[PDB]
Amino acid sequence: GHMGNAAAAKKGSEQESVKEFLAKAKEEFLKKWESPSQNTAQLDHFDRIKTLGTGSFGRVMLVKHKETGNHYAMKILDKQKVVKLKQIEHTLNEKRILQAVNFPFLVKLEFSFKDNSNLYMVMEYVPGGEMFSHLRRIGRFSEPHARFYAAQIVLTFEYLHSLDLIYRDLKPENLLIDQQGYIQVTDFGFAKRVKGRTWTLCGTPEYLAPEIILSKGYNKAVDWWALGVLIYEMAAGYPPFFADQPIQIYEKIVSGKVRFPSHFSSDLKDLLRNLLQVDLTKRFGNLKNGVNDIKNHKWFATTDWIAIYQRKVEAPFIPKFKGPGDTSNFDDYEEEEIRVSINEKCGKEFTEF
Amino acid sequence: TTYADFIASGRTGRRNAIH
Ligand SMILES: N#Cc1c(N)ccc(/C=C2/CCCNC2)c1Cl
Repeated sequence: GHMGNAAAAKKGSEQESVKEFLAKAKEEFLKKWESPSQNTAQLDHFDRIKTLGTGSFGRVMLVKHKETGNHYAMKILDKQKVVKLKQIEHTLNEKRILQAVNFPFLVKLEFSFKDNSNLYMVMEYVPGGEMFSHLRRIGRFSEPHARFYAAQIVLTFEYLHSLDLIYRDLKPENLLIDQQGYIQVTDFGFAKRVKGRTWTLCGTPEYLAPEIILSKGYNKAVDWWALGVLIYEMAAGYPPFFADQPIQIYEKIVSGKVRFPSHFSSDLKDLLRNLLQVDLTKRFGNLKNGVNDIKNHKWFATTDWIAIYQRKVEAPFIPKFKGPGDTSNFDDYEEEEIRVSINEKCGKEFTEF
Repeated sequence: TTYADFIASGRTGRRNAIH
């Protein structure tokens, strides 16, 4: 067989220890899921420094906590715009998830509050900027470099799926690099607590699994498809399915005929053919052995999963950081006022926030 | 090449979600 006695016993023990960890993690999540925290600060506790990102709902700003000097990333959502865009439930769910989860690669929610106009989520500041930036800067990641990041995503999805959370928003734009070179996941607006199937069309074209595009329902295995897309893009520098227009991307995905750069290792191509598998009875992560088909794949043979979890592995890239509050790893965005109306807006829609 | 086709697609910058 592939393992002798000692190796088999060690692997078996490791796998059973994961089950034991996850059972405790779920118990802890469910306590916080049922009793969320709220209203833990106010706007005038913070100085606004710089906008780190903007989107249709709001923006994310680097802020400094006046009393302590600590820097944070504050997401500001305009209540009226959230209602207009039909994102009330996504917004409330994102906050509920962030305050209940706990994992080293999931961003921590430090404070939250609201006022007449806006909702505020004060999160850790992750100073290394987006994986997207770093990937496009150097073109492609060598396989060990890609594998270091991929391993963190595998562990994060193992954790989330144990909580019955499907993630659905993976892409390099949505992954941040911390001062130690490890990945932080921040966005939970598309996440859903799902014990079986779900149907929503959501995500980014290049990262959509075939069964999201198609009308059929789907399950947490869409996240393992998306991991395949991420690993491919990290190691190639471009994603496996692209075209000028989304409808043409979708056609390629549902064919699922994937071609690889000539520099990909055979181990990498085998892993990716098993993640980018259109047939759900064959896709790694969706079989009887679950996540262990991925974690025990040859491409991951050098990965020490516990050491990654303990953040004891030296990272391949350490961002440059010139001092507290440095934003040199982020793009520049237009700076707009933070207006707070004299009148309360959309109060009843956002009571739970 | 595939990479040149990627550049020609115009989808080399940050990609938006469908909604
Ligand atoms: N640091 C930090 C940090 C954060 N804790 C949460 C969110 C963001 C910014 C975006 C905007 C683009 C889509 N992903 C979320 C940032 Cl920069």
